Amino acid sequence: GPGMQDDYALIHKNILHSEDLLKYILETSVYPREHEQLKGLREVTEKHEWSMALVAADEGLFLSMLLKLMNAKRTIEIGVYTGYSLLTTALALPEDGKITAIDVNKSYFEIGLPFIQKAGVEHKINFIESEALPVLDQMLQEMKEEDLYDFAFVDADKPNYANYHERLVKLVRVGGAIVYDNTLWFGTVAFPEYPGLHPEEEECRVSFRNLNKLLAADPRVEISQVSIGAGLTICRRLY
Amino acid sequence: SQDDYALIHKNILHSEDLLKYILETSVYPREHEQLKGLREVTEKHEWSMALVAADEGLFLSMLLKLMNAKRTIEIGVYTGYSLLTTALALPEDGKITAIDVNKSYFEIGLPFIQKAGVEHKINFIESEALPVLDQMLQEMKEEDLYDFAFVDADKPNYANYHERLVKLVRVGGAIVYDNTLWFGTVAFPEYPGLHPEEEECRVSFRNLNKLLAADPRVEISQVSIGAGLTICRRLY
Ligand SMILES: Nc1ncnc2c1ncn2[C@@H]1O[C@H](CSCC[C@H](N)C(=O)O)[C@@H](O)[C@H]1O
Ligand SMILES: Nc1ncnc2c1ncn2[C@@H]1O[C@H](CSCC[C@H](N)C(=O)O)[C@@H](O)[C@H]1O
Ligand SMILES: O=Cc1ccc(O)c(O)c1
Ligand SMILES: [Mg+2]
Ligand SMILES: [Mg+2]
Repeated sequence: GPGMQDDYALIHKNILHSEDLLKYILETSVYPREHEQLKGLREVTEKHEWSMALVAADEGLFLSMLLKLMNAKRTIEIGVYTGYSLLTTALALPEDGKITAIDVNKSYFEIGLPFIQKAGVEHKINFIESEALPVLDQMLQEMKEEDLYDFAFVDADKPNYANYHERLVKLVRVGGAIVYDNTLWFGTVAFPEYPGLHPEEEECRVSFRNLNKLLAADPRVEISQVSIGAGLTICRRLY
Repeated sequence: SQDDYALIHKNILHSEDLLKYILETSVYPREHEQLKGLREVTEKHEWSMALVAADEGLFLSMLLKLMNAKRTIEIGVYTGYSLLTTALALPEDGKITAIDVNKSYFEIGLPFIQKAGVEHKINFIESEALPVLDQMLQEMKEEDLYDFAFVDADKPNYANYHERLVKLVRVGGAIVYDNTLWFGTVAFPEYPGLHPEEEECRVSFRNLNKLLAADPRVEISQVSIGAGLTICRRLY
């Protein structure tokens, strides 16, 4: 989508039955706890032409909760867009935390950069403007035990999730977390066939159905599929 | 009894097919065998609704491992699915303080927990948790604080359990409250057609959700998994 919208047939990625329950969750437990600059970044992004790709706000507060409970301090993110999940991660890490951000389109990143600077956490971010898989392939060859990541957030092009997985279970430390966004894909994953989809909407649906089967059978990780936001899967490296 | 209630089987996801997809694809292949046996015996029990969701169970296990929890406390054991999930996730030297008013529910799943080989990690306490939490407030040194707390007992007492647990859990420790979305009924000021006790839990959770969101002693994150849960993290 972004990097390669109204052509989509699916509109609401949140998988809940009630829009009133979703609004309740956001106004009761998210917006009161949402950073001032995360709010400004969100409102601007909701007016962008690819606003559907914006990470869910309740999904953002959850990622921040995981980063602190696991005391993550060196993370990597694949797929930044305007940087809501990047700013969420930067606010969650300690003062000397470091993030390796990767996106093919920096013009999306510069939409949220003013909010990242005014939040005072831009110093933690190393933005790489490139396709992620070439960067991950170099990282694995030059990999030292010292330079392992604690946490990986995958939110870029959807068909490449399985390929990203093979690199990230070597680039993330044992006991580290790998979180994949959109693993429930508008609920269309629960059906072998889903008519009425754009060709790449259907390609992402098939790729997630295959990815969810692969992750559930991968002994290198423990998995946990969480029905929050667009749906996400948490993988924890065992070896 | 169980069929007097109206909210036993109301989903929060938009499809029963989507939930069944999650369980069959990502939960049952990763479910311990003793957790399967405990789950299938409990679904036949008179109070099968109180059993924690299986996708929720894997999620609690993931939290305990990522935060490297070692000493936890559970309030509301029932047959022990969340207890066996916790005891399976902690290191072999991990300890759990399990509290429930009903020892008879616990011994239903005790054979599965003994066959799983994790009974040595659990210290069950047959009592109301609120008198137990108060005695620990006077008896606990700073280095005995818990890393994790799972609240899943009588719902109108969550806010009272919270005041005790924000001082019994370590700084940076986690407190998880189950059913904080109460079958989706918390989204409305009024909700007709509910059992009186169901309506009482619904207004208690609407109060608790606003309480936890304004509690500066913790950071929160409400997660719409299973029946809905809220993760709190102690700040001071
Ligand atoms: N091949 C690729 N490699 C790396 N990033 C890619 C990519 N293809 C697309 N992307 C990027 O992935 C992003 C997906 S939108 C991601 C939203 C963001 N995670 C948030 O929190 O809101 C887009 O910005 C797009 O530029
Ligand atoms: N005041 C109290 N103190 C401690 N436990 C209580 C309590 N009141 C009720 N309970 C117990 O809390 C349990 C709630 S059902 C909890 C289910 C369990 N968490 C699971 O994984 O399935 C019941 O078994 C009930 O006996
Ligand atoms: O590409 C479309 C898209 C749609 C929703 C998302 O959450 C996302 O990351 C991308
Ligand atoms: Mg996404
Ligand atoms: Mg429960």
